Amino acid sequence: EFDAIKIALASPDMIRSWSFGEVKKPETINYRTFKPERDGLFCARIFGPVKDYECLCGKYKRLKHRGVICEKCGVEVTQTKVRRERMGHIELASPTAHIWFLKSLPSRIGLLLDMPLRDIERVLYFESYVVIEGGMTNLERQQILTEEQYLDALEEFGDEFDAKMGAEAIQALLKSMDLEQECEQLREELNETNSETKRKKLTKRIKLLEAFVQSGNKPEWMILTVLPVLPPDLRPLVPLDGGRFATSDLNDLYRRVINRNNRLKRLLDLAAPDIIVRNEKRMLQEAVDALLDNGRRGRAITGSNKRPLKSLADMIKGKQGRFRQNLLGKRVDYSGRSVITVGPYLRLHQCGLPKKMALELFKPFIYGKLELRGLATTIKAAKKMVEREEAVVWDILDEVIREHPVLLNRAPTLHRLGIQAFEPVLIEGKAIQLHPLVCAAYNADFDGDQMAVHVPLTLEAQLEARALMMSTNNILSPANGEPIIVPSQDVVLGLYYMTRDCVNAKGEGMVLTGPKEAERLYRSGLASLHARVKVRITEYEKDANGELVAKTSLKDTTVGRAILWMIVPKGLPYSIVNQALGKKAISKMLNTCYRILGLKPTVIFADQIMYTGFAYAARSGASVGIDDMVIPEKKHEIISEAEAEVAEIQEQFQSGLVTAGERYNKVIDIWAAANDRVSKAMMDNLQTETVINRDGQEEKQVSFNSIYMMADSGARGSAAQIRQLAGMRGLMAKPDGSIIETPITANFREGLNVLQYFISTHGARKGLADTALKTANSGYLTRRLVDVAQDLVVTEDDCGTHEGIMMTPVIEGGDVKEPLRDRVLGRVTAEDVLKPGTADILVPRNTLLHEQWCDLLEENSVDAVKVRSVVSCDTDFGVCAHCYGRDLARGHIINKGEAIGVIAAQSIGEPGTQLTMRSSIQVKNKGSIKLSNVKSVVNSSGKLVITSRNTELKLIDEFGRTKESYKVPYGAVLAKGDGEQVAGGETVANWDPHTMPVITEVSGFVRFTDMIDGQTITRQTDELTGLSSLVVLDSAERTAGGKDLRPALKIVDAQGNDVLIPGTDMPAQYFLPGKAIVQLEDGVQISSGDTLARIPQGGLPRVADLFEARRPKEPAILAEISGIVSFGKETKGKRRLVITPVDGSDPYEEMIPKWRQLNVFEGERVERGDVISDGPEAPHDILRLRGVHAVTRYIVNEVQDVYRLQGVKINDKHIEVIVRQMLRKATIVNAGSSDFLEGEQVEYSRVKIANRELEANGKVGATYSRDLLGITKASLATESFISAASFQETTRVLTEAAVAGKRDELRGLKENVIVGRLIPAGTGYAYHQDRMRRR
Amino acid sequence: HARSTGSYSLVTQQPLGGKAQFGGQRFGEMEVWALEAYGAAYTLQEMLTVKSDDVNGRTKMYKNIVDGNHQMEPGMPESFNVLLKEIRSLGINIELEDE
RNA sequence: AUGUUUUUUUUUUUUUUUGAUUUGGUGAGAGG
DNA sequence: CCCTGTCTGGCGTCCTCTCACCTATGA
DNA sequence: TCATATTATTACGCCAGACAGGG
Ligand SMILES: [Zn+2]
Ligand SMILES: [Zn+2]
Repeated sequence: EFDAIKIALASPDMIRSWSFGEVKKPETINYRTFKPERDGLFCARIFGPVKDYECLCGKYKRLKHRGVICEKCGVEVTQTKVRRERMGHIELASPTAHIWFLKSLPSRIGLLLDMPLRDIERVLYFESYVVIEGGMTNLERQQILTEEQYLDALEEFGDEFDAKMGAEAIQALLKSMDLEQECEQLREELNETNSETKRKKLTKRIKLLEAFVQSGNKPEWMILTVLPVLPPDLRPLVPLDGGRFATSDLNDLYRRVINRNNRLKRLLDLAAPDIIVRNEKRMLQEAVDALLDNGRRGRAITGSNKRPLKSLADMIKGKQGRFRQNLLGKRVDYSGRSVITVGPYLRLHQCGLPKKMALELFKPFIYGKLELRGLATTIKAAKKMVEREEAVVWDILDEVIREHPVLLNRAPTLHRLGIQAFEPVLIEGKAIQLHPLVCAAYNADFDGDQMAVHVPLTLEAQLEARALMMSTNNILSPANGEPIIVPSQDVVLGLYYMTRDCVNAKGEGMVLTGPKEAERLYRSGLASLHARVKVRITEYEKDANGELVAKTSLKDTTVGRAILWMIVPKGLPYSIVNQALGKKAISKMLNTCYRILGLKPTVIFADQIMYTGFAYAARSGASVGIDDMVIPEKKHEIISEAEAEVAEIQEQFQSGLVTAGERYNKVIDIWAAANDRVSKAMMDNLQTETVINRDGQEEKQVSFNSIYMMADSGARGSAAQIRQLAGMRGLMAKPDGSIIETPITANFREGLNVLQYFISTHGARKGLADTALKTANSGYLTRRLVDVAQDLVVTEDDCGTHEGIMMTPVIEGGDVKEPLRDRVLGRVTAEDVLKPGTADILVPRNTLLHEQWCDLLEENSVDAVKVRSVVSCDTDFGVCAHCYGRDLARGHIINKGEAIGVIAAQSIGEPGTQLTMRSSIQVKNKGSIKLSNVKSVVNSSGKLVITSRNTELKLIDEFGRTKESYKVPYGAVLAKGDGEQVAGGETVANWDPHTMPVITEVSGFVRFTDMIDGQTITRQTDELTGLSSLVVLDSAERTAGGKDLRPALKIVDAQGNDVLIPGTDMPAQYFLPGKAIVQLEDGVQISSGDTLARIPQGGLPRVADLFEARRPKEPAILAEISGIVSFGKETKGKRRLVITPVDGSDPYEEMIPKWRQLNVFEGERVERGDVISDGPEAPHDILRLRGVHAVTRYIVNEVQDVYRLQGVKINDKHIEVIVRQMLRKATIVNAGSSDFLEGEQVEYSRVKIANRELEANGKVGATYSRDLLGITKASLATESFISAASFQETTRVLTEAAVAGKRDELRGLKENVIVGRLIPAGTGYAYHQDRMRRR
Repeated sequence: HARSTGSYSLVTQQPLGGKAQFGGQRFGEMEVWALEAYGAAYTLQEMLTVKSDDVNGRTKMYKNIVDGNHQMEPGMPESFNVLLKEIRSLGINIELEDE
């Protein structure tokens, strides 16, 4: 029907072509009758007749002459909705410049006429004059004029002289502004200057000057001359219940503009003096500016009472504009809403739906069914039948329900599992019965929740509800590989009580010929549900190629494990039920069933799990009592020993032996120790309290205490909650953030007294305030993420590359945190992984790594896999099917089409609620040493000291994988060496961080080069020891006579000649920095490893500051080019740093703020990506210095650290694709033979297809540079202005798109959700393939 | 509460809100993102064009349902043409291009 | 065998199809 | 002229339910 | 009833982005 939406400026001829009549009078309506005004705002001739095909006044009351317009009516003759499309125009007496092009920041008329905003407004509000082609006088064109400047000029240049003001003058300036001429000038000005600031100031002005010439937008279209009025139907005038009309705000705005315009026409008729018509035109200017965007000028106008009234731009922008309130989200027919309840008899593809809601939602299907049978005739009869609800429409209703799915939806839908399609089962009742397992997907408890039902009307929508959105199809969460139909709380208690054991019961050690008579012995009353027993089970192992082989054997098991074996499908082994089956075990039971036997046995087995869990939890009778919370007998003596310890510490505090901070630290330490001891006392007293004999002496076992099974099963409860119900509830913290030294020694079974409950209320009010304010940032994070993603659709099958990121296991310094099988599960390898022995093709180079491949990776102990990542995908406008990976909720690769940006954005932002808002190296294991980034030297004693700061100390095992990693500073005492074998727990590293070592490479004698006591260094003989040290001063304390003196130590031989560095001809002089203290004095012979000086010195907003890419306040500074380094100017704002490369060109430098403790010396050579100071590091520096793969590893590690600290499983594909959407823009460095500009920022796919269709020719391409935009700056900088207008500020984006003449080749998800068509991702990707093919 | 078809608002062609007004469910923004997350392109197309806003689409759909033909004739939403007239009522010339 | 053999105003206009059942901002509070 | 406080604008969660209250003037 | 047309409170918290000031 139509391609792209084009936006441009509105010419006065274009506004007269939209229009149907000039709106003169401001008179709205008659108000005492019902008729409007002829001819006012709500006219007849200008727009249309209120009534359909009627002259409002009187003629044509049938259907013959539609169109005639008599003189007595001055009325058109069409439809009732004809006025909604027709718009009027107000002939503004005095020109008024647009507020969107005068105050957009930056203003469109501000950087175009080369005039400051302040000066532009002055003249615009009749407060300053502006010259326009004066003539032969001493005045510029842009230069303004004041009353005094004009008065004198008026008497001076009375002849050829022009100096107007207001929009009129502004219009002229714009009108008489040779665009083309300015281009060359600006272009020549940019090529004839070197000023950095000017360059950017000139490139931003020429960009908007050449863009205006590229389109059909004129400079004189900025000023509004023929103001357009919105259709009445769109500014509706309806009365509320009563006798008055509740009028809209736009009618106030238009009525004021028309009142003022009529006054201004009458004053220009009457020839009023100058100051009267200046105030009149100024009031018209402010009235127009208030109509368009109210409140952007000084304080907004108001009707009733002090609240400002809502203008047109406030009908567009904001949370309640048209995008976010009526075009992205709509209210919807065939929909319903009610309170949910359980109904556990359901199968997990069906839900209960009440009869009253079912007869209301399915009224047209029932009408169609009733008309088909022949029971009635006309439609009315059917509506009377279902209004009466006779006895025959319920069979009609059960025949329209049967195979027709519905979309259930819980009201805060965060990820895609919050809309699932069921089949209805009709309910006597008024509450939606919802299958319990599905509740863990919706985050739906049953404490008063409500859900909405939606009906797929058409046939393609019924098939999408059955084939994509059915609840049997969503059994794996799309964020990872974990099953989302995990059995939640009652059913794991029923299983944990069923499959367990006790050392004596009915039927101990009897033998049973099958699981059927195991259940028969449980039901008849001859054995117990947990009584250990040899049974004969027949497990089917499918060891052949798709053939199930029976093996039958006698397992020593219990009765309950055989009864649960009657429900397990064929292929699973018996050892999946042989254990005790908590919650992690039943989750991996369903996961192994899904990986082996597929989907249909896993659906029917999930239902049979839920049924048998509910049934035996009912048979269990697992209550909770007051006696179940067993108080430790050792608890009171532990509290008295802690009270004796705080008594000892305070008796030392009365005598002043210890400090106050050490007292507070000792009290918090002994109460933490006593808390851990009380928790261990109660945990022994709960986990093994049952001690029952069997045929003789006693024997112990794990307890059948009720609260212990609710904790050990993982149903509801943890260690901390069961700790607070029996042991002491810790040391609660006051809202100051610091802890309180007197704990809450009473649990909940004993009574809390008053003060302890008040401290508890501190600790809990902080948590409720944190959740109720955290949810806003979590939701706004999901919004920013799905609007930066929004476009990215799997659109190929292979990009045809060999690049991809290097997935290693991540190791922080403790034991190996996340194994390689969690990171390289289901992601397609980049090059073929060599087997760790020698040069073998273990896996090929384009294989998906599912579980079988990952097990053959874990057997061979594969180091790290080079795997394909989304950020390395070469596909223009989308992601190919291999560089994404596995489907994650489907076992296979991602299909051609499935929108991965939106599921990724939802999977990152959905756990936003669970996240929070507000010496030396000791080895642990026993293995082999390896060093990386190492340049070292052996000292005199033997410990290998390091001459490199950035050395990584890895502990590699005997197999080949890397198990530990650490960072060792410059100059540390390593107890070990390279390639060595150590023992578990042996200290291998040592240093002093408070004393920066200035250790050497060679030996010799020490001379004090440029070290003079009195100006350079100072004499501070030590007080308490006597062994003095010449203390080196810094460059700020010494005066300007000797500030140029750099103290240093250079090593010589026994004669005095300079001992050179081994490898060069340069001596090894070390320039001493500020605040140093000389350790080894003059004449002392040195060696390696000996110092030459003493140098003394996060949750959810972290996720936001990583995706939005803020800078930290003190970033780590780096080096943009390798080579030698040196210092510069002495403290003029900053302290300089000059880097001269060995082979490369010199002139790069950087002025470091000198408040940082540096890392580099003067004789040190640096590299790109090498640190100069320490602290956090901004991602833009990673991108422009190290590489794209470096910054994607930085973001995925720095945000999986937050998601792992709070314990959420998210696969890394989602963070890699939001990282792709961050660094999608690029900047040009060398324009080459293309049509770009020098420092123009252009999107990367554009410049790559440009120089890839030019490089296929003879011409060599253009060399770009990638840039990393934060997610809101990157979604507002898009080549599709509806995508950047449905999101944040619409004023800025619509003026930028309007003055650029931008066009929206739709080509994404939200443009097609706005404009009302098929999404180009899902089922509609075939439709968009067809439409893109047929052009 | 449930709604098949009844009265709507004035300015927009979408259904009213509430229970005291016999109105339908606001199919909000995150539900649209959840349908984009699946392949529900046709479910979303009737969810924002036929069931909600487009007047010719919904009258043709009601007659198509009661004839026994589950098929939608979509058209363009009315609130987007309301957007075009509110943007166009500024000094902005927003259009709809070639066939 | 036979019937101009008791005439007088005791009076002629339908439904018609063609269209629908009608409620906007502001602020406060609760559920999840 | 390159850092720099300082000022100005622009964000800040979805869905639902109940109730009340709505410009002054004026010969 | 039918045209006439706008004044005497302050008490968010970042976080970019643009601007006059000065070593
Ligand atoms: Zn007429
Ligand atoms: Zn690719």
